Amino acid sequence: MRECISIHVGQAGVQIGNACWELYCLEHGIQPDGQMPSDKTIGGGDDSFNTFFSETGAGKHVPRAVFVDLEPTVIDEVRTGTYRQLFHPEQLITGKEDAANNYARGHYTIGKEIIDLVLDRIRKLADQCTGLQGFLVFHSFGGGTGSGFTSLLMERLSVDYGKKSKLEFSIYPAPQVSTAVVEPYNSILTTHTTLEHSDCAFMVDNEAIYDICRRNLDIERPTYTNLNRLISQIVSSITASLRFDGALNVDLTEFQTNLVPYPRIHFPLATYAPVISAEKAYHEQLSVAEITNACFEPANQMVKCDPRHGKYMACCLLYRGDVVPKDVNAAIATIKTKRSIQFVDWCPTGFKVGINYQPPTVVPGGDLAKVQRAVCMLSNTTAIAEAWARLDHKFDLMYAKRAFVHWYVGEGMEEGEFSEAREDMAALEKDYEEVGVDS
Amino acid sequence: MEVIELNKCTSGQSFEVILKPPSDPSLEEIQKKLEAAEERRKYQEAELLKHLAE
Amino acid sequence: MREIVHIQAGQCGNQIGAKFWEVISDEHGIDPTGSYHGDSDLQLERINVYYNEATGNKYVPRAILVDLEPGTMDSVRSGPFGQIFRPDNFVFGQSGAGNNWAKGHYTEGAELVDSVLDVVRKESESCDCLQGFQLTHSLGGGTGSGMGTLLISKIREEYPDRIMNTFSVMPSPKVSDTVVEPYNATLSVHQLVENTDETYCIDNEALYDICFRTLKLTTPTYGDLNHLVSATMSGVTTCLRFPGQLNADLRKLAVNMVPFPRLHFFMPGFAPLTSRGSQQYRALTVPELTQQMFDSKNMMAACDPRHGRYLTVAAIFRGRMSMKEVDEQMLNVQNKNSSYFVEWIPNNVKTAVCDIPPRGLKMSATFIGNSTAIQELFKRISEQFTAMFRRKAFLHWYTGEGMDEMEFTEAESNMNDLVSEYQQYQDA
Amino acid sequence: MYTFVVRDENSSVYAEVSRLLLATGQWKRLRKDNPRFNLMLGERNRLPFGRLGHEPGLVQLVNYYRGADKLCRKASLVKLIKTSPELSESCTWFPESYVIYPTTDEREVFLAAYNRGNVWIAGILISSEASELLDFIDEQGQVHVIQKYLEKPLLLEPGHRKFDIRSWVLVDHLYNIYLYREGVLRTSSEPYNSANFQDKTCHLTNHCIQKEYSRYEEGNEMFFEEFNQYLMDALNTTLENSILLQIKHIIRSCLMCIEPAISTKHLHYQSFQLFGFDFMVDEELKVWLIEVNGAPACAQKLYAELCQGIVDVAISSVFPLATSIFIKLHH
Ligand SMILES: CC[C@]1(O)C[C@@H]2CN(CCc3c([nH]c4cc(Br)ccc34)[C@@](C(=O)OC)(c3cc4c(cc3OC)N(C)[C@H]3[C@@](O)(C(=O)OC)[C@H](OC(C)=O)[C@]5(CC)C=CCN6CC[C@]43[C@@H]65)C2)C1
Ligand SMILES: Nc1nc2c(ncn2[C@@H]2O[C@H](COP(=O)(O)OP(=O)(O)OP(=O)(O)O)[C@@H](O)[C@H]2O)c(=O)[nH]1
Ligand SMILES: Nc1nc2c(ncn2[C@@H]2O[C@H](COP(=O)(O)OP(=O)(O)O)[C@@H](O)[C@H]2O)c(=O)[nH]1
Ligand SMILES: [Ca+2]
Ligand SMILES: [Mg+2]
Repeated sequence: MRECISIHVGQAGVQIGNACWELYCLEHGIQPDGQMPSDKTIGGGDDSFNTFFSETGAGKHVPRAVFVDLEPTVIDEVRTGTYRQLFHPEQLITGKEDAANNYARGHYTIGKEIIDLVLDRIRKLADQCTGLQGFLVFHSFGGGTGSGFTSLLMERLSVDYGKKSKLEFSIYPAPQVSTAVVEPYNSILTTHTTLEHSDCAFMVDNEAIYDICRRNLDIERPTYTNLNRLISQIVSSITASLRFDGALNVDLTEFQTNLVPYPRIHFPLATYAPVISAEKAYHEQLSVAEITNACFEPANQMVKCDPRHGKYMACCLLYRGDVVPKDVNAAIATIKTKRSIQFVDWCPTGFKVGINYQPPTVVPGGDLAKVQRAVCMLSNTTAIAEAWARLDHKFDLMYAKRAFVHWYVGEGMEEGEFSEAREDMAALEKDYEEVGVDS
Repeated sequence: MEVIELNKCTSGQSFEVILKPPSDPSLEEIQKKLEAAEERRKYQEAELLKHLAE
Repeated sequence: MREIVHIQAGQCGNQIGAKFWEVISDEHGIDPTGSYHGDSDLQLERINVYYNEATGNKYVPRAILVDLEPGTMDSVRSGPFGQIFRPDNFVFGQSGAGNNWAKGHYTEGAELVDSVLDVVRKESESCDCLQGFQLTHSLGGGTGSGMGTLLISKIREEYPDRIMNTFSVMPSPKVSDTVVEPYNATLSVHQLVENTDETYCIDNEALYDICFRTLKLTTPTYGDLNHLVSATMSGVTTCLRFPGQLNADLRKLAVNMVPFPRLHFFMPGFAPLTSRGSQQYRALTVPELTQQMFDSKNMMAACDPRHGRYLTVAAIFRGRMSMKEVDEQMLNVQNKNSSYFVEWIPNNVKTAVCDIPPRGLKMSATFIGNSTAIQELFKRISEQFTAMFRRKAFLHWYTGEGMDEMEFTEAESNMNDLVSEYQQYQDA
Repeated sequence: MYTFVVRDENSSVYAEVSRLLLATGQWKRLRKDNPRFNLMLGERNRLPFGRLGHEPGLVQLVNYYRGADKLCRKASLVKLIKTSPELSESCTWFPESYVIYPTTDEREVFLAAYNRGNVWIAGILISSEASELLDFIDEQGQVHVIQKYLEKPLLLEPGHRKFDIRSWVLVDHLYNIYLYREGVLRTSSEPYNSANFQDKTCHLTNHCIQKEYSRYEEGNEMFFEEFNQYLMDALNTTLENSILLQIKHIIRSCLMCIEPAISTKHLHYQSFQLFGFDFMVDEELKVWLIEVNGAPACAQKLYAELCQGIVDVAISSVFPLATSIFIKLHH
């Protein structure tokens, strides 16, 4: 057994992280106070779920989590909130004033000021691990902390743990909920600087989640709580394989091996189904065929984009609930003839499949209805580059006039770092194209 | 078409299915990075105070 | 606790300052004696941004009151909320400034400035996490204008890395008849361009137009004008005083509003417009809010927004209403008038909503635009300036205080540049 | 009101489409890089499809189907039919063809079917001896295709001259396949040349190269009421029974084949597109497909009507304002 440490950075990482541990706790049967009747290894154990929870002499199961926001307001809610007993104070790290939606201010100005302390509190968790494998890093692209500090933390982590793996859950900026016109700046900045230091990044476009909440949950104007419960669902699916018995995606290296043949093209598309409103007067349940097909519908992707126009390099099917392989393979047979699923030549057309019999856990009171089976697909398609083309266009429109740039320079960053980041993204867009040129 | 490496638990199963076969910066440079940036913002300010003292 | 130090200087600055306090003091449930008597923890949640915590559960405005003559401060001290202020925070001279910027900036004002500054320190000193400063003042007189911008220059020397914010009342010949006001305003704008982070251009020309044409007030008073100025000031600070996601401190507002350091002059706008005593009979619908707060009749700066382009825009809704509907209307606005929003700043309209409405109203909206159309204001003042300055008229009132023509030539130059900078970007 | 941007400043067809829209008083035209449009009349190449359908508040529609280049490139069209079971060797209406590369191609597989009377075709080159064809592609550096030249093509009279048939098809956002009732024959001005074929002009009906060597039709343009009348009096039949039936079938099969790759039924933006289908009619009144052009231009006589039909079928269907010219091909 090997542990994973989760690092939640910024408002979005912290609030998302909170929904994940809320969910995590339900699934493993841990109560708001760390106690877990299921565990008869009182004081410890090398069980699958211990990769995410260490165990306290008194019986407390404690997330291997570390939160960090360059200001106290949001994490203060975790200290005071409903799961206050779950975390030890040393892993809820707050500064005083925040990055002001300014990448430069979060990387350079206030980075330095808090980096060492974060690396310290982090090394405090590695020391408590028999066989640490790496980190799950949650953050927004668009805030100053989520973009700027995260790219700083990522570089210190590679220097201080070259052996270990680093996975990102990144939140991609959407006007419907963004709080800053400069998000495309911070997004390109942090992608360029984190790129070589991340092994697998799961990009969640707030826009995609927003419309799933309106269209399928009937939420008229989704808040961050709606948004975050769904993301915690999807995040749970991608991690289920590290907290439960299984033979698929059992440690972080496998995510890269199964999902990422090319290091830079390490951004796999996630697609989840079914999203059903719990307030919906009886729903006719969906089959393994129906949920699996729904996996190739753009309206269920965590990023709107058209995988028909692009190739595939890898595909993972992650089932939760009442599924057996005869139905999975039978479903793939059917859809395989209907949909446009071209892989790249240097890769075989195929699907790795994982089934957990326990159906998705619902957060009592949330918007999601319980369903007898569910599926998250993790496919690596060049079509996700679409997201980089939109974000790169917004950047080009602003930067060509140096709009707002003085805010970055004013913090010690040189204008040219802007151009070096955008050129990195230019090259990344070329990579995706090269691999996807076929049709 | 071909179902490979089936693996069964009491929690689920795992397997591959193929339909068709194929065909680091150091702590040093980082400190240079931050320190140099801080000295540019330290200078910019000093210029500001100098202009105000004028 | 992201504190803000408030400074009001001069007649205008002190009269709209006391009104701002009066209004947000009610909004937050603080009575004249300074004690909380409200029915919502929301009212107290961020009370630290404008009030200091005192013993007895008492809240004192973190406010400094400044003037070179003793009236005003007198009437302020005997105003409804007069007694809430810390009494050491009244700093005042005797001579006055005689509507002369040079007297405010250079002579009479230099005598009293240090003692103002000490109080600023004492307040700053106390601060957990200082956002910066907000200054109320007029640009047409001597004290607010000349000593107000002196004060700003000093404060920036001590707190070079805090935010400097001003509500600056612009002079208009429809409301006043002192011939040297264009001098005082041009000298002030020069300073404001250099040393503030955000300036709300509160234009007496627009306040007059609204009150006289729109509200059918045939004998407008400064009380009328200040009624519109205190609703605006409440509006544009909702996001700093209540819990919220958008523009919730001064730096974050500055990063969303200011794409180029010198173009930091905002046009506020408010709807519905009301006369003091208008006893409102129905609330506006969300679509009336939106049409109206972008209407030129609702701007507090006498500029035609259709004559320029919006660089950035914040929109603040107050009252109980539908987020879906607010969102639909804000999208409608931009998509039906999309040539008016520069395309090289994608998504430059940001929208916030506050459940708690202002006093009197069920529904309100507050508009903050960074339009290149603000160049109409500076052009108006520049043309008055030039008409006098090209014959060096009335200059002896300044050269006699020590100033040199050169200083005027430069102010004139910096403002004519400001206008050209606004025109360059409206042609992009 | 609705808005639209114009990003292919050369389209004849969409010139008349924006003029039509403006002149309705209900459609404003924006700065081409203003993203707050409903309609993008889009550029011809590297149209930025991934930017569409991410503007909340806006339904967005564009006048190309991403991926419809499969059908409209001479190299891809061939490979589309060969490798697509719906067409494949269900195919009786597309001449023999192979993709060829000036040195995954079929220059080897080609020689095989070659040796039989073989006349093939390729700035275009047709011959009858392989060497000079396979050597012509090896000339320039663009991917080329060699298809059987129709040695025995229906000739019009009075003139003994060849012709091709242009059909305009508009596919809207629901994937309705519409066929404009007015087609055109681009005739030849001089009589077809039996033995020997390299003169061109009389072998290439392609319009422009005919505006340069011509007598019988205004600009070598015969429309369908005349060509039907000739077919009656000359061949004792009709356009409908003899040509159009096969044409209608050929369009439906081609587009239905690629519908799963290009449909936008459940997509965050919607597409429509106007296609230009080019047919050969041969001695036996058998119809053959030649090229399909994704950016067709119209005939002068017909612009008014077609471009108004584009506006009414494919733009006002999605953006409703305040006896059809088209035949819907029913699948
Ligand atoms: C917000 C509060 C007040 O700020 C706003 C003002 C001025 N003030 C004092 C109040 C006052 C007024 N009038 C007075 C006459 C005298 Br003896 C003493 C006091 C006043 C005003 C009034 O009437 O209501 C109270 C009042 C005053 C003026 C006005 C409208 C108006 O009110 C509808 N014009 C727009 C101005 C005027 O120049 C013009 O048309 O061209 C621009 C006027 O010339 C003509 C031909 O009208 C006039 C009138 C004497 C001529 C001399 C100097 N000009 C300066 C103001 C202006 C005035 C209210 C501050
Ligand atoms: N889905 C989702 N996105 C969020 C949430 N919170 C913040 N975001 C995203 O983050 C962006 C704003 O920056 P944040 O991630 O909040 O940064 P922060 O944690 O507030 O720290 P700062 O950089 O100092 O602002 C917004 O545009 C959102 O898209 C959340 O709770 N859920
Ligand atoms: N809107 C508004 N403007 C005012 C008010 N009082 C004064 N002014 C403006 O301020 C200018 C005079 O400035 P003044 O107070 O003499 O400056 P000071 O002498 O330095 O304090 C005039 O042109 C008025 O237009 C007020 O209560 N409301
Ligand atoms: Ca255990
Ligand atoms: Mg934050």
